Amino acid sequence: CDNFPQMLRDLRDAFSRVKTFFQTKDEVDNLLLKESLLEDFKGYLGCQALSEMIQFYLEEVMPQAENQDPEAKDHVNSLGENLKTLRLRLRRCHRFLPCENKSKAVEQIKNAFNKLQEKGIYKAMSEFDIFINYIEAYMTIK
Amino acid sequence: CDNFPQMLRDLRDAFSRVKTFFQTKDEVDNLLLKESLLEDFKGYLGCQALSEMIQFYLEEVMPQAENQDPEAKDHVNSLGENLKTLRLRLRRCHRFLPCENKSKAVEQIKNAFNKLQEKGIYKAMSEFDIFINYIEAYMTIK
Amino acid sequence: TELPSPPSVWFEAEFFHHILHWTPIPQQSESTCYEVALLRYGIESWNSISQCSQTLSYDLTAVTLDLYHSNGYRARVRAVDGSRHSQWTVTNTRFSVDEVTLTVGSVNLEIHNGFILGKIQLPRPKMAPAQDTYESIFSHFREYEIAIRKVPGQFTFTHKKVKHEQFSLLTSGEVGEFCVQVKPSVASRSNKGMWSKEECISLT
Amino acid sequence: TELPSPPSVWFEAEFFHHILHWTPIPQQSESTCYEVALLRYGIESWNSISQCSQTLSYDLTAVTLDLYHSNGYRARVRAVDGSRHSQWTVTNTRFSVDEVTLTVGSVNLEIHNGFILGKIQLPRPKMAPAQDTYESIFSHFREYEIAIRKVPGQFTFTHKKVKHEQFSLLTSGEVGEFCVQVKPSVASRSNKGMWSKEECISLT
Repeated sequence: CDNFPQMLRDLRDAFSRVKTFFQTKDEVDNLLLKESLLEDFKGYLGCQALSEMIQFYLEEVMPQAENQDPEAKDHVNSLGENLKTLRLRLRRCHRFLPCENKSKAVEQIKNAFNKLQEKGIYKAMSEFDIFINYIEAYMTIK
Repeated sequence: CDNFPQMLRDLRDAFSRVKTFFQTKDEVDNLLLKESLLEDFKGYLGCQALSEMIQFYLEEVMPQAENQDPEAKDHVNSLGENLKTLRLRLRRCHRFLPCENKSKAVEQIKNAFNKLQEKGIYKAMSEFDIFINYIEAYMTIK
Repeated sequence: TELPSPPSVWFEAEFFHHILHWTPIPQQSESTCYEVALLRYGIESWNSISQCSQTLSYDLTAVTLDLYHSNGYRARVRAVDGSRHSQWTVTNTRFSVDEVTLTVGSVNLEIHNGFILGKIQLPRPKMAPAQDTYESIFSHFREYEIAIRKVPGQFTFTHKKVKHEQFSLLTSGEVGEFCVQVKPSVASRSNKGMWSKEECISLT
Repeated sequence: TELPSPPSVWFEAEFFHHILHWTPIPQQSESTCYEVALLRYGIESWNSISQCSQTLSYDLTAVTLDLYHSNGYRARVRAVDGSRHSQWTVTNTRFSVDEVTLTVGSVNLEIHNGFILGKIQLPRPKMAPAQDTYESIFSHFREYEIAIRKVPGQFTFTHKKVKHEQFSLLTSGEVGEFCVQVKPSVASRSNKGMWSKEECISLT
């Protein structure tokens, strides 16, 4: 689709420049990222899991780190950009991060409604019967 | 799965008790919910679309209405509960509203990390290499 | 001095039988008739089906065949006499599949083993495309309510419910005749139905 | 008075050839040897592979076969002399597929039409399960860098890149011999490779 292989690598590279500084410290040796996560990944919450993980690594993990070990600041940040950058090229090729994209149809419509003032409320409520005919359409897709 | 048919109906019923009050007013007669939405529904943003729509009807639409035509308040609210109630029974049978659920694995882990203080940062950064081995695993699932 | 609009217009649908109905303007003179006009929700284009109708009902099935593939219609009627006319009186609600009353073709009863089998021929309306069978439109969730009466007996009934056009009824042997009626619906929808014409079966 | 720990321990892997390496404690006496210990990331269980080794390298391929299905290992070495020993010196980083240096079995050259075909036999290590072929583990993204030298010529090269173990090279006719080397990698990964042993081919 976009740049599958490469972007992965660009990422591990940002890590090779840090793998050490951090693996040095790690003392207890039990797996945090239990293969159970690989299960949520091979699942329907898969998109959520991955998005929750990236959300995890850029807001909790790295943040608390870049600062924790200042000498690491500059490089953790670098990796944490190849991540930001992977997210995008990803939630673009819709086939992968759909749970992070948003419908245009829902906006176009959400637009029409806003530009119909007091009247928009009426037509919205009048077609709800169709909304229900759609929602059902979505359910037959299983 | 849960209660597919019925819950749909329980919903249209909440509408039959209002269909009028609102269809009376509707004057211009162009389709708001363009079949394009049914397209975002038959798509990968499908979960987003539906979630964005419900988000639309319970926060913008109904809210501005229940109040707009007070005499309608009591019943719009009723429908808007069979909706709230459909959402749940839906984002339960994961097969349908995955984009509204959240991974346990991501929590268990997100838990471990929180209960590892200053050390959690190190192990997280040390296994990131595996995180990348997972993310790739997720991509081969396409 | 300017003709009165018809008090109200409304549909009385049934699988392909979308008759429109209205009430007469007060003091309707022997020369007044009405004008029937349709509208396919989605196009601000009203089409005049009838120029004059000295009735209070017009059958719009033919111009509403797309009903079960469209997003409803809007009818409206107007009174006409001489050069003057009454304001249009539009239907209060949109006409979709919602407002179609579910009926059933018929029911044939066969007295077997010591039980009774019965299949429900769904409705087959002439002005109905082949592409649109009651099963096509209503693919899943067809349920029926069954009312069985006994004779000789009292005008009382047993109530049951099925999910297929072919059902059976546990018989106890001791009766001289049974009569049945059905009432269809679709759990996914809130469409009202209509109890079939009674279909008795002699057990003797 | 208490033996010195080895300054550093590190791996020098290659598709199934996970040799461990370390540097000697200073003033290593003729009676000192070292103890090699492993650890499967995921189990706080260190296993002693060797009790004594008067070397500075131990081949741990056999106890690390699961490398490409596991989440790495942690080795550590210790100095031993008499009743005393040196603190353990663990590897600074976890040993996974990451640190394996990509090499290639060989390359055979065939001089055809006026072009040269060449297939790259990937590496086939004895101590490697059948279930694990270089292609299995590394299913997709196998790319190679090719360096072609000309003779008679100067020690200069042409650089190319392919995506299959069989490539060709547009020949211009006028040479008396060509030599080639390869360097594998996997775009998805940052694994370093190693230029193959030169494989010349006479054009005459």
